[PDB]
Formats: sequence, structure tokens, C-alpha cells
Amino acid sequence: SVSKANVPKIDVSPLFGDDQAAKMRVAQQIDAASRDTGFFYAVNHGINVQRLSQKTKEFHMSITPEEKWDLAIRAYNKEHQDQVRAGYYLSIPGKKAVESFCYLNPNFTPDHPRIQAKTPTHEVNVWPDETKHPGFQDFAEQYYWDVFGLSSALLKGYALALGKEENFFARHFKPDDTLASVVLIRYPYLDPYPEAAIKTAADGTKLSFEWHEDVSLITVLYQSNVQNLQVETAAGYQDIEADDTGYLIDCGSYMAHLTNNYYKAPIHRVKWVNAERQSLPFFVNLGYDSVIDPFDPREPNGKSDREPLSYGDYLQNGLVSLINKNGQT
Ligand SMILES: CC1(C)S[C@@H]2[C@H](NC(=O)CCC[C@H](N)C(=O)O)C(=O)N2[C@H]1C(=O)O
Ligand SMILES: [Fe+3]
Repeated sequence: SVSKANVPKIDVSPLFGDDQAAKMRVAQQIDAASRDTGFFYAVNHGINVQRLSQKTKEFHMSITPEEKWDLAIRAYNKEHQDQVRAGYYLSIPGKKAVESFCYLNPNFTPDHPRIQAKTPTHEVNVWPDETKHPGFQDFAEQYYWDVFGLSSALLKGYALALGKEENFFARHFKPDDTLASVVLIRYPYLDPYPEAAIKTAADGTKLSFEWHEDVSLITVLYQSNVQNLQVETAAGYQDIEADDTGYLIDCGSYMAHLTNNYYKAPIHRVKWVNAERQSLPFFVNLGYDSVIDPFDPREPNGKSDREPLSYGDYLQNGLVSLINKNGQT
């Protein structure tokens, strides 16, 4: 039998305002959730999530095999050596059900000095033909900034929750250099569903994606209304209930590092479910040179022995490690 994780719904709307005590009350809820299961739902967040899942649906359903090759990351197309992160992630019928499209900071253009320098993890987004997918790129880029604004506010809540000034994290989260990504993931309904696309967990649960910690500072996730996620606790995995109006929030391993594991990166996995559904994560990454000094909120002096980590190197290592452990997505 499988229990259900406590995932509180936190009204985050005070984090956009100037009622400082109300923000502390939000911060307390984020603190409590971060110390319990590690997940909470952000509600009253101001993003039109209906248009998000609509625009995403028409894209996945109308893109053709030719277009998928044209946009494919180098794991699927050797011609595209510059596309490590951004581009299309093809399904492999009979073998791999999931497919996705990942894009990065729209300000990453040929003019950007990180592109000029060819710094790892920086890429120029690739987009389908505007006439074949009208309004898609416009919707996608605006969504990047809509969720960017939400994440900035959420980061002020985390900062206050940890006893810091509200810009402790957000100061490093900037439109000019953020390494944050959006991934538009389609999980298809398949009949018959290929067993090769299903992994079996140690406890016997059938999975689409194995246990992992997120490579992020925090992750800001919209999913359609199909229950699939599980979070690991000391008593085993617990089901995370769906909510296709809220944003599911969790800390990534960079937060665990800088808080001396005070806010853990929750380990979670994706159950196999034979249902058409969407998963649209926004991975909140900082800039390539961003460094946050670790601290320990458990200690009176707040001192940590842990080494400061540059975020770019953390991200480069983390992305490659997740691929090796859980397979090329
Ligand atoms: C559980 C998740 C939201 S998180 C997990 C898994 N995560 C990743 O692959 C990291 C993607 C990083 C991205 N390409 C980039 O360059 O920034 C994924 O996809 N999974 C999702 C899923 O399967 O729903
Ligand atoms: Fe995850």
C-alpha cells in the first residue's frame, strides 16, 4: 500500500506585494513544507495555466517527424553539436514514450557574450517555423518570463524562510544571464504501451522515470491533471496528488548544498501511467558565475564548512550526471 504525501497549498500572492508580515507568514509555510516532504503547491500565482497547457498541446500534436529532426538535440541528431540542452527530445516508438522540447533564456542570442565565448550550458534557442506553428514561439517566450516572475517571488519567500533578506536568492536570478530552462514534456497514451518504456523500481512500482534530485535551485512545475509523482520519505514513496491549477514547487540539490541540507532536495520519481498528459517544468537556475555562500540555519553562528559552488559548474556536472543515472530523455 502507498500513502499520500502532505503537499500544502500555499497562497503565494503576498510575495508580489508590500505587506511584509504577510510575506513572513508565507515564508513560514514554505519553511514548514521544505522541512517536511519538500513539496508544496503555489496557488494564487497569477499565471494563466489554461493557455499554457493549450498552446503546449497543439504544439506536441502538430509537429511532424521532419520538424523533430530539424530541431533535435545532438543526442538524436549528430549534425547539431551545439544543441546539448535546447531543442526537441524525440520519442522512440516501441522503446521510449516521452518526448519533449526544451528552451532557455530568450536573451541568449549570437550577441550574448556567453554565446560569443561558447561558455558551456549557454545555447541559442531553436524554434519551429512560425507559419507551421503560429504564435508558438511568442507564447513560449512570454511564458518563460511569466514563470520567471513567479519564481523570483517564490525565491523571496525561500530567502525570508531561511532568515535572510528577501533578495538573498533573487539577486542572482536575472533576465540577462539566468540558465533557467523550460521543458514542454508530452507523456502519451499508448495502446499497447511498450514494456520497454517502463522501468521497475526496487519496490516494484512501474515507473516512467527513476528516482532523482532536481538539478536546480528550485523547480516550478505545471502538470496536467494526471497523478504520477511520488516523493521519497523515511517510510517510503508517497503519492503527490495532482492539481492542474497550482504550481508544484520543490528545492533542487543546489539549495540542499547551500543550506547544509536544511532544505533537502526531495528525491522523487515519475510513476508509469497510461494517460495522455503534460509536464511543464521550469528549472530555476542562476547565472553561470553565480555563487552563494553556504550557511547552516541549525547553528547559532549560522556557519557552514561547505565550499561555495559556482552555479554554472554545478549545472554542467548535474545535467550530465542525471543523464547517466536516469538515461537520455
Ligand atoms: C519530474 C520532472 C518534472 S523533472 C525530471 C527530469 N529532469 C530532467 O531531465 C532535467 C532537464 C534539464 C533540461 N533539459 C535543461 O537543459 O535545463 C525530467 O524531464 N523529468 C520530469 C518528468 O518526467 O516529469
Ligand atoms: Fe524532478
